[PDB]
Amino acid sequence: MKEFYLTVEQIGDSIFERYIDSNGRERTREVEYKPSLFAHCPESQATKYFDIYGKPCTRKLFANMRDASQWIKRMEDIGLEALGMDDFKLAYLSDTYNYEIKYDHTKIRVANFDIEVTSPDGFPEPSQAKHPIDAITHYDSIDDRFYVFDLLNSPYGNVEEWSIEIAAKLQEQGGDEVPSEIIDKIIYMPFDNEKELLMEYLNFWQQKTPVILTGWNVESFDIPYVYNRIKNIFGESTAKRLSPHRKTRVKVIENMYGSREIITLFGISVLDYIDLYKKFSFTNQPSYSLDYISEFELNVGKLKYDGPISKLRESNHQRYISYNIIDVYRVLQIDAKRQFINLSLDMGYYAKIQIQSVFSPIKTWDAIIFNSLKEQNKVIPQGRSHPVQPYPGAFVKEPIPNRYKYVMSFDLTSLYPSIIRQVNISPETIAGTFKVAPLHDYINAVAERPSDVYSCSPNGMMYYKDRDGVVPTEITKVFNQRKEHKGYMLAAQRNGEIIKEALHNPNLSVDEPLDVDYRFDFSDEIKEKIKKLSAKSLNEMLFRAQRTEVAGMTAQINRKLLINSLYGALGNVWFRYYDLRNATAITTFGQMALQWIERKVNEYLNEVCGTEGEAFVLYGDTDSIYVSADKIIDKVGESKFRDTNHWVDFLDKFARERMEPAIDRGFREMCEYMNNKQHLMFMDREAIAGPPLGSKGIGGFWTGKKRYALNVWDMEGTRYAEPKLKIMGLETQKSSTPKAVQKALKECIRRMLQEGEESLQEYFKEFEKEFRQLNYISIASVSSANNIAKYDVGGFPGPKCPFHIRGILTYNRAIKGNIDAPQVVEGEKVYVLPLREGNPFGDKCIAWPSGTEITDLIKDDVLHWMDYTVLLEKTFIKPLEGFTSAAKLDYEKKASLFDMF
DNA sequence: TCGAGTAAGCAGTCCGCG
DNA sequence: GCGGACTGCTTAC
Ligand SMILES: O=c1ccn([C@H]2C[C@H](O)[C@@H](COP(=O)(O)NP(=O)(O)OP(=O)(O)O)O2)c(=O)[nH]1
Ligand SMILES: [Ca+2]
Ligand SMILES: [Ca+2]
Ligand SMILES: [Ca+2]
Ligand SMILES: [Ca+2]
Ligand SMILES: [Ca+2]
Ligand SMILES: [Ca+2]
Repeated sequence: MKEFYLTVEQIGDSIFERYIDSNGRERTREVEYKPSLFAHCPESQATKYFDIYGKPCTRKLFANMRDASQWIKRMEDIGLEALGMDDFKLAYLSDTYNYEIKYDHTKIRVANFDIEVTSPDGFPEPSQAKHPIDAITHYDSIDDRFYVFDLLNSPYGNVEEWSIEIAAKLQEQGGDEVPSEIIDKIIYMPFDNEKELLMEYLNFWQQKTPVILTGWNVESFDIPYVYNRIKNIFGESTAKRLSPHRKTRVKVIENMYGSREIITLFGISVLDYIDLYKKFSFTNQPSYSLDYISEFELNVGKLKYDGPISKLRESNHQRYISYNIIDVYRVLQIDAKRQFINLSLDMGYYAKIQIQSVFSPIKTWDAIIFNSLKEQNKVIPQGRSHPVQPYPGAFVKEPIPNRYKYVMSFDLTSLYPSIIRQVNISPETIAGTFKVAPLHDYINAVAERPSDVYSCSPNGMMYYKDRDGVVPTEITKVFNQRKEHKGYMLAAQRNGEIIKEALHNPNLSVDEPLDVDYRFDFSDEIKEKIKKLSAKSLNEMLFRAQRTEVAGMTAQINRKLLINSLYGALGNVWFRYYDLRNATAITTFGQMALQWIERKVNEYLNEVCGTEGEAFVLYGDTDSIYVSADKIIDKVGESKFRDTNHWVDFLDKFARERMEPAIDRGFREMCEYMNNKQHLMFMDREAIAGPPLGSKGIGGFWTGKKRYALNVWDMEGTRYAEPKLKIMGLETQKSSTPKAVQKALKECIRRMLQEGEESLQEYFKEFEKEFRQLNYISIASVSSANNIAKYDVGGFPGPKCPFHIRGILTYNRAIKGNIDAPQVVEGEKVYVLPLREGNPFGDKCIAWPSGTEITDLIKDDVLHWMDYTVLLEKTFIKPLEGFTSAAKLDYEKKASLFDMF
């Protein structure tokens, strides 16, 4: 086994490293690492070190890390560049692990924990830690055990021991339904007092010191609470035992309007699962409570209890502890599905960074590029201060709002990374500039050729063609990695569709799911056996295929995120390689590429249709074009098709065999025009959309930029068992839209696209008639709530107070004098409802914490005074009116001459 | 919302528009 | 009543 690091820290002149040694054992060492930095030197040297621009450098070896840091300072005092990796632990890792790191996750201690704190006087602030910690559940991945630390005696009540036998029992037996698969993995430890609980927890921690530390809100709540509580009871030295190097720092986390405190534990890598989820899930949720996210991800039921959480330990300690254990398990279940810890480990070891730095693509890419350059004895430039400046982005075509019956979309492969590679865009490949023509002139190929020597972008930048830049080289590596995982994702998706088809005809038999790899397209043999399976086995297979698809999605979309973020880092002032010339070279080239191929596709289709100046491309955004295929379908005639799948096959074949070759030809000419290094503009068919054959469905519609809906039959080679709605930007897709209204609007759209106007009209009439019966949470709007205090003038709305903030102020007055009532937290999300005139709350709306039932204090009154008429008009009718007017149809039947019959 | 980027939509406030 | 100027928020890419 090759060695690999677990954690690394700088503490003064020492590097403290935890690592796995060649024998698979965890070790710790302190190293008096002597860093090197670099200065430019005269050309007449015998040096082996050169900067990225090929200027010679001399290496300066320092007695210690403080000397190196002091030197950087003095070089600024003198006004000269201090080159090299200034984050010395990254240089340490580069020197100590000078090879592609192979890590073994079974040796990495991943701890998942959650604490309970009974509090009678509101939220227990971690900075005060004034209340006893009365439960800790700590799961250790190496032991595969849930360690439960239970406080039986507290100022807030003495309780009996938790019973594992009651915990395992069904809720219908009066039990807690702790999952059978973890029952034997629980190690239960009750305590007579909190001091003993905390002392044993620290002994346990010393024995099983986390490398990766996670859980839900652990960084913002559990870790600072535990640290500060131990600090209050025992003193600082004892609290610092949470760090394997006994070093901690209170860290101030700042944002635009306020700040908060977290505890940095040296030698631990904290990856709070809420933050992994927010960065890597590609969702925007109405609530980030663990209950809400667990229900969403796992389809598990909310953990039910009577009374407020502040009284749960005293009234039902049995359930209190069982729910603490279940909470820890739910995070493990979410990670089994989403695999964000696996992702973070992969990325972190790839880049050779502290694992917690995966949250920062700037840090990640700084390390990747440094390591790549170091291999060639090249020296990275010093980071510099830059003022924040706006720069231009992508092109989005203004669509004509309309219905669109048959639509084929086409999409460029990882566009911005492909532009970087094609043009060869990198800090050290800048060759110079040329005189720019208006963009229109390049799009129409009328402008003079930018260069006969260098590779160009239409922003005026020129790049060397003799060798790949470090940015192209390194982005290519991660791009290639993504390609593999996207393959697994799509195979799993196609395999899912095979199971969905078979589920129409399930055999009557007692059966087992097939032992297969869902990452690869099912063989003919597997397909034959599937057609003979029971519904029970097929559903299990479908669940497994969909889990495989999620696994692939995580791996691929987040490698996409990483490479897109290298582009974005080029336009962030804190990146070592920040350069607006390069960031703009990418975006301006993208604008040209899309509009150039719009022209080429229009020309090609006008030719094949023997027509003049017809606009076949109806829409485009960044890297995609949407093509009207009505005329292609009409040239065959609808009556000639056997079924929907027949015309879908026809369009699929037309796109692959006819359009893609012409698109390729168009892009190769563009490459020659810009004299690029390598042709990498690969635009493939994405979606095939249209109404079911013989129906009155409209197929699709656009209301404006970034707002459209399509009935899709085939997406990137996946032929759906049932057509799938692709809806972008519309209210069905927004977390701010009420849950029941997303559902209703989606059905309105389904009916529009698949069935037609009459079907839409019958559904609307029914929804309007019944909507007042819907649960208040399902019809509440959602919003983030920032700057509550800014708009709070003596408890009332100040000038220009936002609607949702107004609601929060209404809520705050209504719960005034209640320390127990849930508080709205600055920066979190709220549910919002409008209120009828003359209500007792004194205003037109009310808001309360999202993911929660409104407190019983005011629930009855909110329900009584909820303005259903305003709710319906604003969240449902207005957007529907938008969809229908765009699609040129009516959601209500207009009067006709037949009416008098 | 500590953590790569820009484009661009809609809700709502304020207030003009004879 | 609707638009523009503006803030706030959320989406597409
Ligand atoms: O989060 C994003 C998304 C997109 N983009 C830019 C870069 C990207 O290459 C371009 C196109 O984005 P898409 O999301 O359409 N996907 P891309 O072409 O990168 O990859 P894929 O092959 O999946 O579409 O828009 C970002 O900068 N950040
Ligand atoms: Ca809890
Ligand atoms: Ca793409
Ligand atoms: Ca594609
Ligand atoms: Ca069958
Ligand atoms: Ca795309
Ligand atoms: Ca192709």
